[PDB]
Amino acid sequence: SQVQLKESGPGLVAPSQSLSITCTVSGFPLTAYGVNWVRQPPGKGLEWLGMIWGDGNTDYNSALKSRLSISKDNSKSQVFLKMNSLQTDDTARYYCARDPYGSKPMDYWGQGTSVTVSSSLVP
Amino acid sequence: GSDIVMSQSPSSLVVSVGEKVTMSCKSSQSLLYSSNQKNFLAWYQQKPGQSPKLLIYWASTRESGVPDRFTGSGSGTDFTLTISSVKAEDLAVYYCQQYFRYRTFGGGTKLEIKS
Amino acid sequence: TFEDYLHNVVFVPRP
Amino acid sequence: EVCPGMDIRNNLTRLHELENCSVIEGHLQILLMFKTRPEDFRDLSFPKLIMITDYLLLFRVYGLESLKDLFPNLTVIRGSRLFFNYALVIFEMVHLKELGLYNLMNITRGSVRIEKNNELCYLATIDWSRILDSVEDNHIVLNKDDNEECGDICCPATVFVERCWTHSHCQKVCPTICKSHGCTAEGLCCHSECLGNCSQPDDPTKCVACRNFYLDGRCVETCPPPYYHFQDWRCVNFSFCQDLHHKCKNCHQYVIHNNKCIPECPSGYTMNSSNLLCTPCLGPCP
Amino acid sequence: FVNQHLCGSHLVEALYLVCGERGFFPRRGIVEQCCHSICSLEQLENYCN
Ligand SMILES: *[C@@H]1O[C@H](CO[C@@H]2O[C@@H](C)[C@@H](O)[C@@H](O)[C@@H]2O)[C@@H](O[C@@H]2O[C@H](CO)[C@@H](O[C@@H]3O[C@H](CO)[C@@H](O)[C@H](O)[C@@H]3O)[C@H](O)[C@H]2NC(C)=O)[C@H](O)[C@H]1NC(C)=O
Ligand SMILES: *[C@@H]1O[C@H](CO[C@@H]2O[C@@H](C)[C@@H](O)[C@@H](O)[C@@H]2O)[C@@H](O[C@@H]2O[C@H](CO)[C@@H](O[C@@H]3O[C@H](CO)[C@@H](O)[C@H](O)[C@@H]3O)[C@H](O)[C@H]2NC(C)=O)[C@H](O)[C@H]1NC(C)=O
Ligand SMILES: *[C@@H]1O[C@H](CO[C@@H]2O[C@@H](C)[C@@H](O)[C@@H](O)[C@@H]2O)[C@@H](O[C@@H]2O[C@H](CO)[C@@H](O)[C@H](O)[C@H]2NC(C)=O)[C@H](O)[C@H]1NC(C)=O
Ligand SMILES: *[C@@H]1O[C@H](CO)[C@@H](O[C@@H]2O[C@H](CO)[C@@H](O)[C@H](O)[C@H]2NC(C)=O)[C@H](O)[C@H]1NC(C)=O
Ligand SMILES: *[C@@H]1O[C@H](CO)[C@@H](O)[C@H](O)[C@H]1NC(C)=O
Repeated sequence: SQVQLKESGPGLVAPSQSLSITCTVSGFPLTAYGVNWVRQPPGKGLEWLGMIWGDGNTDYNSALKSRLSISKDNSKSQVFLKMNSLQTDDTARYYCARDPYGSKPMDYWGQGTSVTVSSSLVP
Repeated sequence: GSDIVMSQSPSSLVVSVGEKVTMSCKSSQSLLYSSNQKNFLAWYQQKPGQSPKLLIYWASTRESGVPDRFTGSGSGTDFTLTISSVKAEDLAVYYCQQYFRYRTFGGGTKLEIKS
Repeated sequence: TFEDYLHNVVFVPRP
Repeated sequence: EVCPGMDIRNNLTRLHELENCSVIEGHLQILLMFKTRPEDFRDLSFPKLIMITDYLLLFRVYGLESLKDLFPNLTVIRGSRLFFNYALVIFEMVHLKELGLYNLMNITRGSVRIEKNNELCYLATIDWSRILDSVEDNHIVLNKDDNEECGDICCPATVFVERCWTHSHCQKVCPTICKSHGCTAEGLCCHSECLGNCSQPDDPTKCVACRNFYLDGRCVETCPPPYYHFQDWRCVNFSFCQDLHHKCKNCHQYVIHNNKCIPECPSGYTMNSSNLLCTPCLGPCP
Repeated sequence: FVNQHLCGSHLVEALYLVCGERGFFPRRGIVEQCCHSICSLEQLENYCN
């Protein structure tokens, strides 16, 4: 009954790589609501990446369109983000949010997932 | 056509508890829908270490729970958010967002509180 | 009358 | 399933074309059936039909005694297009004894005309003020009450007269706060975007019909860009609007004007060939 | 058939006889044609099938 959204991500990614985040939603159908991807660099503002409509149609940030890929699986209540050729400017907290399009803007947000693009990674 | 630009002013504000606060938002294109005569403009509040929270939508409609001290105003391209008597809990970054075609967030106005 | 309107709408001829 | 407008006449054969409809996008005319008997309507039912966007007209349908089995869940008549300013027309229905549209919660636009139905009772028991706003323009004359006494037995009462559809069906009444939205059997209001009824409260994906627009399984306030308002009840995309325009090019060739997918350009406008957009006429209109 | 003005209920009960088993098929039509003026059996049959 409770509307909630949860992101799963890599933590750490090396430059020139691809980032894959999964938003698992609960409490509403993915067929009737949109889901956005919004990132927020440390100490900086919110940047909209793209949206996936109930009908499965997608809209992307024109400045990032070439490197972005949003898809979903209604049955699994999952929305997916793929962002290619990562650079240090892509280091940000990545949120997914519900879009009650036609009635409200982004209402319910996930807690986000921190993604650090680093060339100083160690095991 | 071209993507909508959002501008916010001021970038940062320092006020004392109990004072009025006004922050502005500017749009590159009118956000007024000819169908319902409502503006596709929202205001979010992001408190430190928390995700953003919807305050206002349709330029002036308060979200459920949002106090009456928060007041959205404006039409077309020029919009404002007003806090009648700022409380200590109001320490947050306030973002305006257009949701006409795609979404665009403004730079944000950092609201700081004086001791 | 309204009945006249109804009759005029409902009763359609063959082309 | 959404179905187009239908005119069913002479015999009941073509009526089974309604079996899968939950919404009729247009009108529904059932008329001129002179050899039909009650026998014919015994097990005939359309429980899926929830809404008519235009009007409902019933004229000269012999043997039909009630609409309670035919349309038990018809909740809304939107009245987008009307029959001489009426969304509901019951005329010369010679064997109709009651209306029995016990789920009819709202007539969004237009009035009711119920005339020359000599067996028709259970009309005095209907508080139309809860279904229509424009009750002053209703024309309910020359029925069994105008020439005889109806033994109308039924329950909610309004000014005080008790309200019912049939001997066994009361008129559904929601709390004042629920407005036109509908309410559950427990009295809990449906979401502010619902109309007439819902399966669950405070959920716009659980409506029976929408106060405004229907999109992607939800009742939305407006059709947002890139969508278009269609038939004043649902949201459609550019492709849908384009495919209607070209389907009729081989009836109306649909156009785009003020975020609507409309059948014809308005006065002083012409269609700018390609984008379906209505552009104003430089001088006269071709 | 007897040629006359057919208006209202009279028009409907007449048209039904004319059509029989075949059945039926600021605007002006049948009322102006057969009520304001007079119709032939042939003119009324144009409304059948
Ligand atoms: C523009 O919209 C059309 C039409 O969408 C349809 O009508 C709207 C008013 C809404 O009621 C929609 O919910 C409804 O689908 C879209 O075309 C449709 O796309 C869907 C898939 O997205 C198709 O469904 C599939 O069809 C195949 C073959 O029939 C089946 O095997 C599948 O199981 C599945 O049902 C649907 O058939 C198709 N319909 C038409 C009329 O083409 C279209 O996707 C969309 N275009 C854009 C640019 O968004
Ligand atoms: C209900 O009305 C339908 C519709 O047709 C009626 O008769 C036509 C000849 C017209 O004058 C219409 O205006 C009129 O409403 C009746 O259905 C019809 O029944 C006949 C006899 O069964 C059908 O003939 C068939 O031909 C097909 C091949 O096309 C064969 O498969 C059949 O075996 C049979 O010979 C006729 O086509 C059919 N018409 C339609 C459109 O389905 C129906 O009988 C009538 N019922 C009652 C009880 O009144
Ligand atoms: C009304 O619906 C029935 C039921 O089948 C539905 O329609 C199918 C096309 C498909 O969408 C199914 O998933 C639905 O359950 C229709 O009956 C079917 O008719 C087709 C031939 O047209 C036949 O192959 C199926 O076997 C039939 N189904 C059954 C269960 O008998 C019916 O045709 C529909 N009526 C109208 C007027 O559209
Ligand atoms: C409102 O919709 C609900 C279902 O969405 C209807 O509820 C059912 O109605 C039938 C009779 O039509 C009963 O047999 C069921 O027991 C009802 N179920 C529940 C859970 O109440 C309801 O009838 C609709 N209409 C009204 C006016 O309430
Ligand atoms: C019917 O629905 C419309 C649209 O929601 C509403 O304005 C109207 O008041 C409703 N009618 C009644 C009598 O409740």
